Amino acid sequence: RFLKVKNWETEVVLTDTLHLKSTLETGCTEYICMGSIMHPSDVATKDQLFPLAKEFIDQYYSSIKRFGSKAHMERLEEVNKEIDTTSTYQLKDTELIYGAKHAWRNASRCVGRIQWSKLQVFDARDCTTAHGMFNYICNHVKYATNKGNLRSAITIFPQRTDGKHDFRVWNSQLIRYAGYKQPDGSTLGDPANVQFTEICIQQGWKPPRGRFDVLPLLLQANGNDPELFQIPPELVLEVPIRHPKFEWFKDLGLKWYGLPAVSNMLLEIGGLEFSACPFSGWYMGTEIGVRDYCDNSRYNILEEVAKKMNLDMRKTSSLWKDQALVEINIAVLYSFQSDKVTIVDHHSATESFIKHMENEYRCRGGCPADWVWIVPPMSGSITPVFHQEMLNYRLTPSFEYQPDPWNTHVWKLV
Amino acid sequence: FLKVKNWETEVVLTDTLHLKSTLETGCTEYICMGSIMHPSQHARRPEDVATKDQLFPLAKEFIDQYYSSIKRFGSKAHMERLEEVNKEIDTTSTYQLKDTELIYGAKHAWRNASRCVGRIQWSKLQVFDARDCTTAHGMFNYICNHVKYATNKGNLRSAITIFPQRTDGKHDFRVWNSQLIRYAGYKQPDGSTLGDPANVQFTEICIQQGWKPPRGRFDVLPLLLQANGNDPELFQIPPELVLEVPIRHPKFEWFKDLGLKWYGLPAVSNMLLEIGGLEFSACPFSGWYMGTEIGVRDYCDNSRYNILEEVAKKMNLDMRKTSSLWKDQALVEINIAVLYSFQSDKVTIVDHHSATESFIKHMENEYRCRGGCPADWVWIVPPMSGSITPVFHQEMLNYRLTPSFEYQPDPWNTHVWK
Ligand code: HEM
Ligand code: HEM
Ligand SMILES: CNCc1cc(Cl)cc(-c2cc(C)cc(N)n2)c1
Ligand SMILES: CNCc1cc(Cl)cc(-c2cc(C)cc(N)n2)c1
Ligand SMILES: C[C@H](O)[C@H](O)[C@H]1CNc2nc(N)[nH]c(=O)c2N1
Ligand SMILES: C[C@H](O)[C@H](O)[C@H]1CNc2nc(N)[nH]c(=O)c2N1
Ligand SMILES: [Zn+2]
Repeated sequence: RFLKVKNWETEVVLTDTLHLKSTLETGCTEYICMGSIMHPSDVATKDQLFPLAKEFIDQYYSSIKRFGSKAHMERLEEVNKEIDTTSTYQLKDTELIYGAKHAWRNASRCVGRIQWSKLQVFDARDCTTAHGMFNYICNHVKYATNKGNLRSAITIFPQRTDGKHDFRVWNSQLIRYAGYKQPDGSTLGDPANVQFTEICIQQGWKPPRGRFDVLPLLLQANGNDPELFQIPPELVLEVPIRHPKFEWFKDLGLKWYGLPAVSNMLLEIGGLEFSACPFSGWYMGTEIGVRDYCDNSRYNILEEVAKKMNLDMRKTSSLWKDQALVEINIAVLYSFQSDKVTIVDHHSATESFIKHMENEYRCRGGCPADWVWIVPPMSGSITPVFHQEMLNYRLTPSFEYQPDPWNTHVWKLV
Repeated sequence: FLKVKNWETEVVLTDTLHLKSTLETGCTEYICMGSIMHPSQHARRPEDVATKDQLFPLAKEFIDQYYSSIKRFGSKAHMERLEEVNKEIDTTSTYQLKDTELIYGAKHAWRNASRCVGRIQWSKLQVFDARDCTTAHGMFNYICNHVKYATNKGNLRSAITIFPQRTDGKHDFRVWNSQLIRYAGYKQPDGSTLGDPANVQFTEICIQQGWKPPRGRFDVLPLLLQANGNDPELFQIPPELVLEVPIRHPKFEWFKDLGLKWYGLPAVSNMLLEIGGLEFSACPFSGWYMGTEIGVRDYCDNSRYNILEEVAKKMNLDMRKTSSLWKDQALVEINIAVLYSFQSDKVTIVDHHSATESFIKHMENEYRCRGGCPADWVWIVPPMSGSITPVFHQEMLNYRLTPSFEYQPDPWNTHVWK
């Protein structure tokens, strides 16, 4: 079978055969679509692991044009021995690199995947303690930041065993700003991080209580209680936000960090689960300018910017929010570019994604894509992805969500 | 039961209405087709004149639903109605709706339209019964009355006009226009396009049918009307019935020199209304605009009027690189002008902030009284400034309830001319 997707702007039609490889569920049924549900739908047994491992080893040997080779058959035999004797198995370095790159390639919600094959993979599977994790993460940050010429990277800590010895980075990103609830109901800093900030403070962090305090790392090795570490400040690259035309914009006191580094997801490769796998790229400007700065639940700066713009805020139909939103996003891009910190605007990023998508259809037979996430949160229809039909399905290796660790960890101290 | 969450407010709604869904969405548990324009060809009755065992179950389902809606399930009138529909199908292979059922069906087709952000208004719909029409001249009369009623000198009123249902598929009533009022598009000698590029093909059909085009940028197209399966006929809508808004900007005095205008009445005329197995192939309906339909899509789509270049030039923006966001900046100004112009001329219009807020309220109402509200996030979220509207943060479930509005093929792809 085949499925066709059409671009209603260009009338290009692409044919998807890759969807026949789909494994896990989307969340939809034949009579209900759940495409706008954010999170739809203890550890694998010996019998469950065998076919998952085979499927992955088969796809790896096919990608390197060695399917059916003597090395392919011996790897399957070796993997089967380990599952039989140890209830798990260990990836080769080549397989780990392949798996991590393809999990990115398969991330239907990621607009930056034209870069998927250029990923630096740091193997941290020899790590045993939270101090070791800190070292690996510091090296990752320094490598990826590269004095502003950002480089994509992932660091992979030991896989889950019995579920009682998980490695976890408790932070949602490696670098984020604290949030502090005030007695009067206001919030200082980032409201999204209020709960995690409370956890850090309880664990002994002495907070500066400012608007842009970089959070400490909360690292868990081998199922033990997590431990606090301060990222060396010289490793944290930040960009002060100014505007090319409004001299008053710098007086807002805004800044942001250069390195987006997601640290709470799970990497699944051949049935193995890597619960600590922080990965990083570079920003699309709207992530900061639209969501981080203008979500009502985040820094929520629309009103202040519109005030300083002298906009008429008495009625929605003046589009004062829309006008301020654009200027904020001009400032974000101008500031990063001025400081020579890698960033991509939503027009360039979506254009490249269409190129990537078309390439993937030609060479791979498809490209799973989540329109709801791919379309940028402003100016949707003036980007080419708005007009692009997409098919969403789940391929493995994959990045997956997992519960926040504070909701499942059983503590040990005192 | 299924839950949807709003990630801004943390409001959670619980959906049970989806248990009544009738048609496939196109998705499976392994593939989601939520961004496909036409994901499914699943129809409730086959291509044309159904046999009795194909039509009667659908009729019974709808009559059951209607008599349930008025607390008369199993009543004397319900059972007589079933026997009456049974005889009509036995003797004519179809049946005729009562006026009350027709009004109920049209309002519930709107209520069930998962792509429509305007549905808080669903029960305020004026229904014009045009099922006695026999000629394209009569269709023109019905459509003119609809336009005048709905326009109401700028105080727009929602309305639908319903022409005779399909019988054998050879006697179809069709409005060939996609909307009752649209602008012509013309292929220019050098290769460019004058007017609306979306309508170039339809414009050519009209010209080929004898229409004399004034060949400007905003020429209101004639009506191309098909009655009882015959060849379609051209009619000029009386210009005094076509309300238009010249577009100006509250700050930029040069904006009016761009020479832009638009019409006030959005009137979809190419969809099919499906009620109890009956297919009404000509059912023009109209409401009022959300400003982004004109200011974002009509004006700024690359394959429509494509005016971003012009506007940004007059604003003296840096058009050298995408990262200056000159497209985004001009886009906001255009949408400010559209709203300011309609409002200045007292022509009903809603902005995307007010419309999306109203739709969230409508969802909550529907979950409270009906147990659900089918909604297509991809269509409901406006095409600019998405995440600063509340619908962006609202999870939605999409499913297909009947009665409904459906797409149908363009008639020039199927009509065998006489
Ligand atoms: C290289 C530059 C990159 C850019 C410009 C980019 C861009 C983006 C954007 C804008 C999002 C949506 C984020 C949000 O709305 O919260 C996203 C999501 C995502 N990115 Fe990429 N990304 C990049 C690199 C990467 C890398 C290196 C990886 C992994 C190795 C990755 C994996 C993901 C995943 C898994 C998601 C979706 C997470 C989910 O399902 O919630 N991205 N990306
Ligand atoms: C009263 C004011 C109304 C407003 C503000 C409104 C708003 C909208 C908007 C913005 C769209 C998306 C249009 C597009 O992107 O092409 C839409 C679609 C739609 N509307 Fe409404 N609408 C209104 C009234 C109505 C009425 C009276 C009906 C039918 C009786 C209706 C039925 C539909 C349908 C079926 C669609 C989907 C069309 C498709 O799938 O192509 N609407 N509406
Ligand atoms: C939207 N800001 C927070 C956020 C959330 C998520 Cl789920 C992913 C990313 C993300 C990840 C990578 C590797 C690059 C990039 N540009 N963004 C950022
Ligand atoms: C998007 N502009 C063209 C267009 C296309 C479609 Cl499919 C529907 C509507 C539409 C229909 C009604 C009744 C009200 C309204 N505001 N828009 C307009
Ligand atoms: C409810 C809806 O699915 C949710 O708000 C989504 C919409 N699209 C998104 N798209 C991106 N890139 N990031 C997001 O967080 C979201 N949120
Ligand atoms: C491919 C995609 O589904 C298509 O471009 C859709 C996106 N969302 C839309 N939303 C509305 N309201 N109207 C549209 O025409 C579209 N087009
Ligand atoms: Zn779906």
